[PDB]
Amino acid sequence: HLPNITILATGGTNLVNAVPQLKDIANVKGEQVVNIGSQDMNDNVWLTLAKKINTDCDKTDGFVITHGVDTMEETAYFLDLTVKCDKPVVMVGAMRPSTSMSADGPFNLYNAVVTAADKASANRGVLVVMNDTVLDGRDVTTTNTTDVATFKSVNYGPLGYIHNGKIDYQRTPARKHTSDTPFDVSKLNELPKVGIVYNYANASDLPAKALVDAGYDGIVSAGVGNGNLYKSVFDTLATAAKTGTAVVRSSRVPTGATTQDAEVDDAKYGFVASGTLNPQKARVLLQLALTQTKDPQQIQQIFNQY
Amino acid sequence: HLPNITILATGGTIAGVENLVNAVPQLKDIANVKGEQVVNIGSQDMNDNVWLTLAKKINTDCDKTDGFVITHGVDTMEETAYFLDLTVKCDKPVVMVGAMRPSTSMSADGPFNLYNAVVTAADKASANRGVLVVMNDTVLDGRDVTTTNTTDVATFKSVNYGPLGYIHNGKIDYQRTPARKHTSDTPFDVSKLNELPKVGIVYNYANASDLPAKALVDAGYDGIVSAGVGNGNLYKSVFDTLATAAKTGTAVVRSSRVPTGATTQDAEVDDAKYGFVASGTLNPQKARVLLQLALTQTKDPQQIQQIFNQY
Amino acid sequence: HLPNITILATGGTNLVNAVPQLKDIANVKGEQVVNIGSQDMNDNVWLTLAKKINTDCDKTDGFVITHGVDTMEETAYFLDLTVKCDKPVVMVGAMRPSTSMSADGPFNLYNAVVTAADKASANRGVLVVMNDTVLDGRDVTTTNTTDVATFKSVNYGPLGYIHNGKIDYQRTPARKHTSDTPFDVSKLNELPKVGIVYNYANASDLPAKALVDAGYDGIVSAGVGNGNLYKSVFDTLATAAKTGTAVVRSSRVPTGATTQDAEVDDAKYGFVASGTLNPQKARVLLQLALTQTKDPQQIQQIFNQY
Amino acid sequence: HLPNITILATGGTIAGVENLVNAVPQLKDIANVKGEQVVNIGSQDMNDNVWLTLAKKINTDCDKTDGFVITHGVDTMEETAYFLDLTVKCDKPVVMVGAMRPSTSMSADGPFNLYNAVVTAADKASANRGVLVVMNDTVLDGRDVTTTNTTDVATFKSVNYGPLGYIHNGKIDYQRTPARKHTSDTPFDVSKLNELPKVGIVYNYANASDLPAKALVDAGYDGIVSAGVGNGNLYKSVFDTLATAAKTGTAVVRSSRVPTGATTQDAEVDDAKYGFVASGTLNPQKARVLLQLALTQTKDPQQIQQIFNQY
Ligand SMILES: N[C@@H](CC(=O)O)C(=O)O
Ligand SMILES: N[C@@H](CC(=O)O)C(=O)O
Ligand SMILES: N[C@@H](CC(=O)O)C(=O)O
Ligand SMILES: N[C@@H](CC(=O)O)C(=O)O
Repeated sequence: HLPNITILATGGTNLVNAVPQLKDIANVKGEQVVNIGSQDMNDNVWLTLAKKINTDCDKTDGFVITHGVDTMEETAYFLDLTVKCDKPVVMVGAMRPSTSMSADGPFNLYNAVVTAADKASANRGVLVVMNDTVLDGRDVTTTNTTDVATFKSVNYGPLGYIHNGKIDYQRTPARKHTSDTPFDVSKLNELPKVGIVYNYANASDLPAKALVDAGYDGIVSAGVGNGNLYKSVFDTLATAAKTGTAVVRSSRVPTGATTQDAEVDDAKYGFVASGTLNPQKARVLLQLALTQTKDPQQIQQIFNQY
Repeated sequence: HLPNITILATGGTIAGVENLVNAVPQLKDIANVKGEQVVNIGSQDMNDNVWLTLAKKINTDCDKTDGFVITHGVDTMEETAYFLDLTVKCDKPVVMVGAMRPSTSMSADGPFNLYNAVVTAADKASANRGVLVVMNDTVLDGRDVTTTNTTDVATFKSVNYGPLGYIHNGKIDYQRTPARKHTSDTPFDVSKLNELPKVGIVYNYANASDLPAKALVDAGYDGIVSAGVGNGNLYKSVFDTLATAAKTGTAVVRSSRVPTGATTQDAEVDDAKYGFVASGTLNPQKARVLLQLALTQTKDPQQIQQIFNQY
Repeated sequence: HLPNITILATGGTNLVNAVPQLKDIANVKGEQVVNIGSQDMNDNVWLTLAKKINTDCDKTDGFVITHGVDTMEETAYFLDLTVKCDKPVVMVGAMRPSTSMSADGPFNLYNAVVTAADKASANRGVLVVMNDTVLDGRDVTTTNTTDVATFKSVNYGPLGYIHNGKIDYQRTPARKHTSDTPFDVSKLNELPKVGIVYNYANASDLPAKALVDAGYDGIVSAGVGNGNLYKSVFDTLATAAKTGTAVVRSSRVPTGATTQDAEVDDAKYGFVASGTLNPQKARVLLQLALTQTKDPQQIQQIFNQY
Repeated sequence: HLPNITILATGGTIAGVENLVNAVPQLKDIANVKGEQVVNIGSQDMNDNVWLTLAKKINTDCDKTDGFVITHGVDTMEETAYFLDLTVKCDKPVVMVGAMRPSTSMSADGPFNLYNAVVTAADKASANRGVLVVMNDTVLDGRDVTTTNTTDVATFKSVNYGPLGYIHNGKIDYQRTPARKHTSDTPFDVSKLNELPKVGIVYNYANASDLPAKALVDAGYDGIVSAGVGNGNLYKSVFDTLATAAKTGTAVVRSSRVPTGATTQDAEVDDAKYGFVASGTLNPQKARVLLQLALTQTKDPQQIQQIFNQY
């Protein structure tokens, strides 16, 4: 009568006991995949998750991945692009310690299972479920350092709200995800090297130079305003792009697109505009574009479709 | 008698400085306006020398005028605004203004923005509130104000503590003032400075490279601001480079790439152990501003922390 | 080579001269339908618009309706439910006077035409286009009394952003609209009478009583919190609902759903929960539900599908 | 020595009053707590007599304690908070708190909310800021605070001017204080009042019925608050009834159903002609609070407007 839901854990908090109400909604199995703080999240853990989900797809009805809040939005988007399973994959975390007063973890997990168990949640991409809300893996980001309500889809809004164990879904992401992407990670053991550099007044070119000297496959710029670059940084990246380094212009600004056709001649320089992808998200999609192409023009079209 | 307001321009026109005043003839309903082109750069190219130049000029010309408007690009306006909020000693209003659409475009926001900046600079009630940013009918404090959207004319917001007042029909209802110490309540005296201490910013994300932090350490930087994940957390490699650096006297401030909320003391990072400073609600580019100035007074991490708790 | 776009005007500001750049994107024809401040918007103007759009659908490629900001979100939702034309219908207005400095009207109109001319805008329901943003008629609302950026889809987010005359659409409303609704207004000359009453501390039952004595077809409650009712008001509405008055619980609270299964036994009283529809929006959908049914249970299902 | 804090409870439990304290045993790390159940209603049933009772009690018991916490339903908390912000004369912190999830539910917000309300009430720095609402780790002022979402634990926000401070690890960094006059700076003295003037609220929308406004006028209401469209505008029929009413001495305040921003003077409505008052940033339920109190001092629309410009 109830769904089989697999909980993949990536850090701390067993739990069918800790949240006995899960037993009313699904049959939960749990697997510890890794045990890290999500500030140490890395390419290895990403590759492992995509493979496990892709491998175990026919063994369960849905997945819930328990993950730290810090880089949750990076992992969600990585999984969003590399997961080929059609069944729900829901990521979830907690803003407050397990043992703290009014800990958010218990109900978050419950709502995460609810979402993973809902047949209406399939084919919507990888999801993040926090604070009573279903959020798509592409647009979701953490907006506050301490607030329980931190997770928001700050450009295009949530897909659905959860009340009394039910979801009214009113949206679904248009950008292609999961089984509509060509990214296939099944045989990779490492990802292309992509770095992020910050722009601000009197910015040093040294961070950008250090990535170029290291032979990085790509560099994402956390630009100022609509993806602009401090002069030093621009000169160094203009050079990296003609030398075999893919360059993506994003923005430190927390909402809105870094657009083509603004102050930067992207085609003269061989640069790609990230659109609404923030820098860490642009990194994800740049690493994956680089397993398929090094051509700035092709990379730009990937940035326009996923 | 209308107040004398000086516009200091730092770039192009938003409605060069002579052209912008003729573009907004309604300004003479509200002030006697005088412009000087101080520099003419896109704010993506803003730098320490423009900051020194501006502060020294406001401080030198304070008695010559009733108020200042600074026209400035949107990209780094929040940085300049805060630098000035900590270094100007003039206690007449200093108001920063820019525009999100070009002066020539339909529904160009610069004209009315400039008008509202002048209103604000002319209001006696604007004094002693620190350095201000006026955008989209709203008066914002130089410390909290940041750009929130790549394109929206309403992008400028004080995202943690809110605006100071709203402007309707040429009048301001002020309801808030910044409690953090500013202007003539800070110890920062830039009158004799020719340069500012070197402070770079490094970003944190999954699988972050330590190369950017190492590059700043090898260049002998006086300070590094971490744009951390979540509540100011750092990826392993970045943590290790910045712990070493702080041990050899680099000042290290933990801020956050997360766009609202404080990087707090007493969370996952043991700051006192490492010699690290928590930025509070200062975002990375803003923490840079304060750390640069802190480093003109002290290299001690505990004193730098107290500076991060008072300004 | 260019779309035919019809501008229907409902108030003040010809305009192909006033915004000469329209000529680059469409061939614009203009018709003054009525000339009111939108604070005086009414059932008559609504019926007229739906009929005109429905009648003139095959004569144009898209519609733009210039309307005041005050009740724009009411008209947009009414048209959203009653328009049977498959072609874009875009509503637009201005926060600042025509003759004021940095007037928003010119570029708003331009972006409204851009949206109406985009083939990607069809089949998305009736839209509102303000401040560089494409907003669905159901969720859109005015959030600030004076801000140019006032129009937001505060529950589910915008459908698309407009940069340099192009729209990246990433969302579309799931709730049924336009030709997927049974509301057909082609032969109606009046709508059912629906009133709105406000809740607050020590609230009078007199507003609610006055609607009941008048024989209103329906009453929408702008409830407190999650759609709750001050005791006086509750008693009067509990009575209206058993007497032939349909009762919809909405909320004065500007975001979120008024849910079923919270503090109010909806089925015991014969009440309907508005969900995310604010009171003025709930009124629109209640007036239209009442042209089809007076049954609280059927009305509730209409509130769950449109 | 820990401060003495009194909890006045107005309804059910959020973690009756004796049960809530045993539910949050950590409170005795931070205060010596005493509870009184003052009433026990859902706040959807809040009313004038509870407001009179609360204010008179805080004012009577001010010397008996170091601070007050009022547990209260979320629905009308923003109303109570403002009534009290205008009538309490005690200059120790008064802090309102509630919960969005039931005490029994998973991840119940009431426990930690109550804890944070006590922290706030015990902080010496909380005094002289007016009446406060503490929800979701945030200290909000009683004038601006409103509920923004039907269900979200983070619903409480000061939507125009922002919060006063944020609470982390039991400490508050205060950065703002309300400039509008409150508490012992208002003239409103409710010590001898047995009731409050009658003020109803009418809603505006397309094709709005005038019946609700007529019903209030026929009942002899002392005041009516319009929940206008846009910048406080009124539908024709509603305008006409309320113009007539103001002409016969009903006070009429224009507010707005729009959830942020001021209902301004000098927009489309000629207030001085009609004898109408602009609410400013007061939302309709909040404008009711101030108008009720204004009507204890004056029935003159110009004096009522000045009251709407100062409090
Ligand atoms: N820094 C922690 C925060 C959390 O547990 O959510 C982590 O990301 O693992
Ligand atoms: N990038 C430009 C944008 C503007 O004009 O505001 C600048 O910051 O100078
Ligand atoms: N009150 C005016 C505002 C505007 O022109 O947008 C109207 O709705 O017609
Ligand atoms: N309607 C309830 C909700 C709550 O417990 O806050 C009340 O206002 O009392």
